[PDB]
Amino acid sequence: SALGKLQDVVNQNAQALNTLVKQLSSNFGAISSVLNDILSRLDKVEAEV
Amino acid sequence: DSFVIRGDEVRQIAPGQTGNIADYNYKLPDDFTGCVIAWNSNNLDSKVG
Repeated sequence: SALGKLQDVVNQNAQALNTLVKQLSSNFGAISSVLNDILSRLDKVEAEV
Repeated sequence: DSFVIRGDEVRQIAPGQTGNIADYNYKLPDDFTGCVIAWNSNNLDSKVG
C-alpha cells in the first residue's frame, strides 16, 4: 500500500493508452468504424464525407 | 465541351459519377470547377427512321 503512488502512475498511463486504442472502434456518426468498410460500400464523394 | 447524349445518361455528367458515359466517353475530374449545362434537343437531333 505504500507503493500505491508508483502503481497509480503505471495504471494511469496504461488506462490512457487503452482508452486511446479503444477509440479507434468508435463511429463518430459515420456508417462504420473501419476505413476499408466505408470505402467498399460507398460513392467516393460520400465515402470522403 | 459539347456533345449529344440520351436524357437518362445526363446524370453521369458530374464529378465522381459512374456508368457508360462517365466511364468510357466523357470523364470529369473528382475536383471539377465548372458548370454542366444541358437541354432536351429532340426537335433537331432526332430523325425519321
